[PDB]
Amino acid sequence: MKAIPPKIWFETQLKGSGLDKKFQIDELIETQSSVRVFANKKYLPDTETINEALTKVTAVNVSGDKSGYFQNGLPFPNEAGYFEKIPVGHPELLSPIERLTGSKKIVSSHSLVTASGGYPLTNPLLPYRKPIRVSIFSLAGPSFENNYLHYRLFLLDSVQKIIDSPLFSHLHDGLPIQFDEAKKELGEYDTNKLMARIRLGFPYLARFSSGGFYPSFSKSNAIIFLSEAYFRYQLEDVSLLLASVNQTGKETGKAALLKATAVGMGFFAKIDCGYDIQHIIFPYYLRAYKKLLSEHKFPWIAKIEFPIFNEIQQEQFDSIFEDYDGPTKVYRSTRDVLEFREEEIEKYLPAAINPSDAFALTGNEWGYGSVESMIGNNSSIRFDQVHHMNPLILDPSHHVEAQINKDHGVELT
Amino acid sequence: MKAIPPKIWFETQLKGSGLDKKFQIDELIETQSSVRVFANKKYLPDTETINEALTKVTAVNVSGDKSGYFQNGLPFPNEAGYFEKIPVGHPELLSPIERLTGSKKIVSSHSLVTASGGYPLTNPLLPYRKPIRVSIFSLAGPSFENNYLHYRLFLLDSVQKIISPLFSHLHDGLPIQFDEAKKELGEYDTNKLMARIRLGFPYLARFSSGGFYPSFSKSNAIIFLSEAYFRYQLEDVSLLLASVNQTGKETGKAALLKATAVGMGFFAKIDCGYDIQHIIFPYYLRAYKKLLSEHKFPWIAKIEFPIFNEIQQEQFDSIFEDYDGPTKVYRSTRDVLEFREEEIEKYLPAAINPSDAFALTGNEWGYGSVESMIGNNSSIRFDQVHHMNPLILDPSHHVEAQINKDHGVELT
Amino acid sequence: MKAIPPKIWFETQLKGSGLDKKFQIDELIETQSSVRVFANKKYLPDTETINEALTKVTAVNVSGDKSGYFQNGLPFPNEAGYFEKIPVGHPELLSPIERLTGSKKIVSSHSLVTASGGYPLTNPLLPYRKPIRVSIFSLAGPSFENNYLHYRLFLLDSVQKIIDSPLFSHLHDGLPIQFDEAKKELGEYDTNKLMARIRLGFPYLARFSSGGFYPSFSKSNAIIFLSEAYFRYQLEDVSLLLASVNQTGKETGKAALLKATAVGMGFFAKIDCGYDIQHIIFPYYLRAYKKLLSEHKFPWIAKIEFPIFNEIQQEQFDSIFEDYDGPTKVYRSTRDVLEFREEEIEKYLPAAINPSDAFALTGNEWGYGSVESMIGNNSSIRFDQVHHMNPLILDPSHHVEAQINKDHGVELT
Amino acid sequence: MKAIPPKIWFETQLKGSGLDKKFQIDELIETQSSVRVFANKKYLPDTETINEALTKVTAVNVSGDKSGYFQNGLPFPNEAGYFEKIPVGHPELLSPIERLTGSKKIVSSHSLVTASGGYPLTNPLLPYRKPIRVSIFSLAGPSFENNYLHYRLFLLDSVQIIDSPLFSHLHDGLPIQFDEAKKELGEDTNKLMARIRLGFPYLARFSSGGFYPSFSKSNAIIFLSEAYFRYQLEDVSLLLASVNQTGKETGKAALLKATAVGMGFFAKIDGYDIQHIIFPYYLRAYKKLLSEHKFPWIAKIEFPIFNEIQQEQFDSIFEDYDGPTKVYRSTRDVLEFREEEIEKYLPAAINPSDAFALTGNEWGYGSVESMIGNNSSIRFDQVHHMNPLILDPSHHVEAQINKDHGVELT
Ligand SMILES: Nc1ncnc2c1ncn2[C@@H]1O[C@H](COP(=O)(O)OP(=O)(O)OC[C@H]2O[C@H](O)[C@H](O)[C@@H]2O)[C@@H](O)[C@H]1O
Ligand SMILES: Nc1ncnc2c1ncn2[C@@H]1O[C@H](COP(=O)(O)OP(=O)(O)OC[C@H]2O[C@H](O)[C@H](O)[C@@H]2O)[C@@H](O)[C@H]1O
Ligand SMILES: Nc1ncnc2c1ncn2[C@@H]1O[C@H](COP(=O)(O)OP(=O)(O)OC[C@H]2O[C@H](O)[C@H](O)[C@@H]2O)[C@@H](O)[C@H]1O
Ligand SMILES: Nc1ncnc2c1ncn2[C@@H]1O[C@H](COP(=O)(O)OP(=O)(O)OC[C@H]2O[C@H](O)[C@H](O)[C@@H]2O)[C@@H](O)[C@H]1O
Repeated sequence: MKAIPPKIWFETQLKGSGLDKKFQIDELIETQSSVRVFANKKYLPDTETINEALTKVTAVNVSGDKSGYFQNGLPFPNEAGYFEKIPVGHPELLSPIERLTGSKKIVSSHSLVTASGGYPLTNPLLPYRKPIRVSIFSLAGPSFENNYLHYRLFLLDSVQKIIDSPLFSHLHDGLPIQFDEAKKELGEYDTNKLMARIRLGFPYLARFSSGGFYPSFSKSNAIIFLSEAYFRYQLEDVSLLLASVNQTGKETGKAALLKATAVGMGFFAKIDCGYDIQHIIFPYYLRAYKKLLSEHKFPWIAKIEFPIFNEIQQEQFDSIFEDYDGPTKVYRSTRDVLEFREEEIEKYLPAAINPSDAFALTGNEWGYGSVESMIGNNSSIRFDQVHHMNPLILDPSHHVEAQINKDHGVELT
Repeated sequence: MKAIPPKIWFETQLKGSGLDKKFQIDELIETQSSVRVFANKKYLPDTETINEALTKVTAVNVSGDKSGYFQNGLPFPNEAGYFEKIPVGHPELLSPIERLTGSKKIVSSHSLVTASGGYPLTNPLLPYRKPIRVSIFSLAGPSFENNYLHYRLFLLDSVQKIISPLFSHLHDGLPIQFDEAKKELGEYDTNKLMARIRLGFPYLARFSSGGFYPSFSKSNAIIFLSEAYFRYQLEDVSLLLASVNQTGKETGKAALLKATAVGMGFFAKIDCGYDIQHIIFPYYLRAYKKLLSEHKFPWIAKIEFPIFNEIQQEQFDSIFEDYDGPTKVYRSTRDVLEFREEEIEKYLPAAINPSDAFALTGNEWGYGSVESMIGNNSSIRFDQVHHMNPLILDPSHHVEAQINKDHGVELT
Repeated sequence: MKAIPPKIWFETQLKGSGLDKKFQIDELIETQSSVRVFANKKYLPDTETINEALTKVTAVNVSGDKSGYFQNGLPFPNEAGYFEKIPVGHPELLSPIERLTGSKKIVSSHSLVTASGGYPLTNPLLPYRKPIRVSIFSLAGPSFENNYLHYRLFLLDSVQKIIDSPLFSHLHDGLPIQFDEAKKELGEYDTNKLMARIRLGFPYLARFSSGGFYPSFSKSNAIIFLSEAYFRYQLEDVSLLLASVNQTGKETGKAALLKATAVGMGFFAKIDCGYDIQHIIFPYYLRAYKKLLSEHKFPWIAKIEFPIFNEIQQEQFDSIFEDYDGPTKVYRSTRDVLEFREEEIEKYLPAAINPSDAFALTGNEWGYGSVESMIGNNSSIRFDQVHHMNPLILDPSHHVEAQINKDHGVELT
Repeated sequence: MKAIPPKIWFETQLKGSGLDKKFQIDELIETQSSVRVFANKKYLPDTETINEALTKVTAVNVSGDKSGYFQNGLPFPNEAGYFEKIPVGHPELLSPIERLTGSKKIVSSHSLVTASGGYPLTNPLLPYRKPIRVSIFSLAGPSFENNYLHYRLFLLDSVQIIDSPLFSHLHDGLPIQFDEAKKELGEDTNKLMARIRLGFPYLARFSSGGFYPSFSKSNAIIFLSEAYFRYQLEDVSLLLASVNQTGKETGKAALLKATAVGMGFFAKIDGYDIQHIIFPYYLRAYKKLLSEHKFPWIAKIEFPIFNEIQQEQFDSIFEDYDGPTKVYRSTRDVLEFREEEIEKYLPAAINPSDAFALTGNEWGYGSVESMIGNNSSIRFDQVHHMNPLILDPSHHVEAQINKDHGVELT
């Protein structure tokens, strides 16, 4: 009912959750000073815009903005379209286009981890005898939960007949961006090299011009996924990721063991929060690693472990990486994000992706309702990567600036 | 080819399935504690037998035992009669007779439902905006898919001339031998107790070599003991109605019951390609009409029969044109798990899961049948499978049902 | 389009068909003197009614009065319902009720037969080297081809809810005659010991209130067949036939080999000329023989051969006659009506049923369109059993008066 | 028990059926003389080979050679593999491969029809007031009912490469080995092949020989979709040419009922319906051929379609279409026509037939062919026992199908 000051609302959640009893004063000083923000320069060109991306967010945000809390603790309004109508320059909240461009960053900390597991219902909470430290790289992947985030970059349909987003125009260079021309180019096929109709198994995913989605056995209204443009987006994300992991291992003097969590393959892969696109987009996530790991050494990333639990995903992995030559070892597992053996921790920098949200504080929801929230409950990440608790995330000396060349080489600061 | 511990195998299927994506641990605690097992005392007379019926099954069972997986993940053997030969008291698997007596239970749970549709290829899968709750009653009807389950109670032929003593009450003055059945019929095909199976004008016939074929001759044509089947259906449906009614009373709301055509699909095909649903459906329907005409179910407001087949549609209309009773009866072409927000507010949503007495609830993991569609659109694999919900094995979650001579059902 | 005198028209068809070239003058006088009319006196009480039955008929009549010719050569009118409206006492034509009472007679002759076969498309014309003589008994069975002949005696439906035929009320004594009540007595089941819903294999045969027939999966609207009434009808026809065949053997000094053709089981078993109920009535045909042959003596009937070509019929025969203990030998064959071999002709009186029409001249159609027309082409039956050619059929000394007691014993004149 | 001379056996079945009751000797002389055999010369190049395709068959064949009767009335032998081992040249029966090449013919006849409906139990048997005449074109589609007919031309699995060499043009430019084809798809469909989707599960076959649903891509079979398309283009262009020719000789344009040949019993592997996979290539063969050639004696083509997926695929594939022959779908039984249509048009219909049974096949009402066999005079017109004219070269039409898919006739 009444709005609370945001720091005080956040610390009220730390007390209620019990997380303010897990970590000692001196431990939080260590993990908090290790915070880094790797910002893609093309999208986050200076200290003001980075710090706007980190602060002009809600506190809890799920179901594609349909429910959650503002930083002052008041609930989202019941009026749909509230967040899609936010203009650039709003004083408190990122606009849609600023949520896309502000997604081109990675926040890392060498955080304390007291437990692993707990999120998927069948994955028990397993406490560590004593806390370990993992470098956690928070990466907010493409979201398809609503119609006005990355839906606007990678889908052609009867309501969104053209792609319009000049800031991401490089993603569509030489690629079709109009719905009708795309249907003719495909002909009587579902796929070509640059694009593919979406199948949910056998039926098509279609959208009425009215606006609502529906499965159909007809090609006519079947939405088309701009797969090569999505692949170009992933190459920007994974490029930044591997560069900032490699750099973290270098500064530590230990090669990384990286848990390549399936960013964006869960909640973010559900168009309208109900049509699972994961089997379509996941191969391009995997091919973005394969391309980068075959063209660069990453001498301080020793091995990349892909936690993969679904049989189709597993065989997509085995198929994409049958070829894989590169020096970094790549392999899949059914092990939890935050589970490491004591032997690997002595040998490698333990590192893991937090599949995050560019419009919520790090940790997002306070239950075990997602991977990020699980991590937010098993680690010090809400102290280390939330500006209310760690002002250093706002300090420019904790920002690394990233320039992604055309070969996808990354130069850091 | 290495065995996995059954709970761990199940959890692995759950984890990879992704069906639980919208389930909250707070809700699963609720749904799982709602689980009940209504066991016909005549066939399932103690905790041990009920719990054996719940657990000594396969994980997945395709095509009436033709293939699948055991709970340890290992495939079915490539050898015929393997399941037919299982004796009572086998350490892991129910025997054929135990599969018959073990379908005299009903497993229910007020499960979460996240989508409806999906099973028949033509039936679009449709996500709910917000997960709803439906009390889902799992009932494995008679199976004719192979010839060593319910085929042995309701059909006479030249391979099984007469061929079960715990079901002897199902044949009162009903003949027992194939040759005697042919004589009592004479030149006709039907009396008040049995009937040959018309596929149209030809009959269904069995070579003494096994294997079925159409025939205009009456000498190999099989004979269906329709009265024993009707009595069996009265035992299922009265247990069903009593379970639904008692469930309504406990939540203090009358039920909207989806009366799924249990046993009218995969379970109604003999030898791959001989559908007999047009002959058995009326006795399924008349079971309801008798019980609804002789009893008040004050906590069942209405029973909607989803019916997609013209013959079934006409058989329903003709059977219930008499119908007067208080609980309303009608038919639709609506998906079993599709309910309107208005009906959820007014009624306990209820639906039958047409299940399998030899597989874990949900059975197959695709969308290849009504049960597995339900197993993917709901939390039923968390609520009605002992690996995830040990409450189902707990005698405080069992209701013992005694079905009397007037078919009244006394509960616990 | 101009009327011809009936005897002249009949002779034009005899010449047109080649029938006038087949028999010698003196042979035809012998065959013509043998004509007999066995008339059930309960229905045909005097010479005048018997002669009206024989003469007040069409020339050819098929499809339940839809097609054919009058005896003056004109085509039937287009008025649907013309024959249904014919009153008792019309100058030239039997009324529907007189057509029922009129089929309680049998017209026989010891006729010449020049060939067997020719009718069913699979049954080849087989000439005899020399013409033989067969005693041919013309018997018009129940017809269901339209709604206003025997349909009025044995069927209950939504438009014909009660059977109102006082002349046939002994057939229905103590039996149900009202549709609604009958559905109630049948109840859940399809078959009484007195009635049965009609099934065309799996579906029901039903009739709308608006008059039309249709197959249905519902038992509401399903027409009900009064099987016990029809059985009592068959006992009248069959005891008149055996009595008259028996008497014919007696006057010949030889015992009959009777070809018991399946009268009423072809064209006449098709309700509306489209819905075959042959499989329902045939058992009552066979049971009439089995009853009568078991309870009465026929010392001039050596054996009875049932030509039966349909597999169900065959199995109905075998099942109905397994129990048969009576003195006269009964069996089935697939041999043509008129086909006898030399030794049978010498040992026995060859006898055969002509399944006739009570409202056409004997022979009926002139092609090979039916059992009757086949006989009509292979034999002298059109010279012998048609009054234009043989006025003796009109002479009361050629009429035999048959009385049928309660026991179904028959006294003749 | 004891063999019967085949002509005698067939007449026995006919006489007991009752189906000829409204047929007149005079009419049968006409229907029988209308018989024609349109043979693709590429597969049936002479009178001898055509007459062998017509006569060296079983009488009735149930469930893909599982049960039936030979033309002498004896049952099938209780020996699995009997029919797969029939050799080329056997004295009485076609080998599997001759069963494939023997499918490339169409037997037509302007037959009497006394009723429509009956086959699907749900479909009412409705007698015509008077018998009509319908030019019925018997065409046997690909059979996938067992593994040794057309399964060998179009599927790849773990239990075998395609082996059949007179159908090599169907594969000219397409791959021929299961393992290597698994690697092309990599991560399920390309321009020439596709895995079979039952939904999210694939259809798999393990080496033991059975079929089973699977989420794994390792025993999942694979469909030479482009090979099948080229096969359908041979069938449909023969079908359209012969229908067009029959119109031209009657002086009437055809109303063709384009029955969903091969999409029912013939689409079931092992109960594993693949109809949703193959039906679009059947439809696309009509669309291609009708857009690129003229059939001045085909007025319109009514596709009877009863399944929601088929209907949506039809609407989608023919949305584009603007050829001059009208195309539309219906839910009307094959043999059901209106008075006005019979008068205006040449009624015409595909009988989805069997290449290894006498036309009509089973004698119940358990399929479209056997429904047609009971509702028409097709058993008198298109079976050599009753109509020796079907064996006469003057009733055979030689079809030559060029590479543009135009068809020259005789
Ligand atoms: N314990 C686990 N260990 C490793 N991987 C896992 C685990 N559990 C699930 N996964 C895999 O990790 C995949 C991704 O899990 P998701 O949490 O849905 O991430 P998103 O990027 O799609 O959605 C981001 C939003 O959800 C949150 O609210 C954020 O704050 C955002 O609002 C899962 O599908 C599994 O494949
Ligand atoms: N979406 C639907 N909603 C309601 N009813 C439906 C629906 N789809 C079909 N039906 C009707 O519901 C009827 C029954 O559907 P079936 O799945 O064959 O149930 P069974 O009792 O015969 O076989 C149970 C076995 O199959 C499974 O593997 C189980 O695990 C068992 O192994 C259908 O015929 C339709 O009339
Ligand atoms: N060659 C044969 N030999 C013996 N029986 C035969 C033969 N051919 C057929 N049948 C059997 O004989 C059965 C009856 O033959 P039907 O000709 O239909 O007589 P109806 O009594 O029903 O119709 C009488 C009307 O047809 C005429 O126009 C009359 O004049 C009437 O108008 C057939 O079904 C066969 O089982
Ligand atoms: N009344 C109908 N009218 C039009 N189409 C229909 C109708 N009924 C079903 N269909 C549609 O048309 C398809 C029915 O075709 P099918 O009879 O299964 O023929 P096949 O080519 O698959 O197999 C032929 C074999 O079965 C026989 O024994 C033959 O002798 C062969 O042995 C259905 O799938 C419907 O879409």
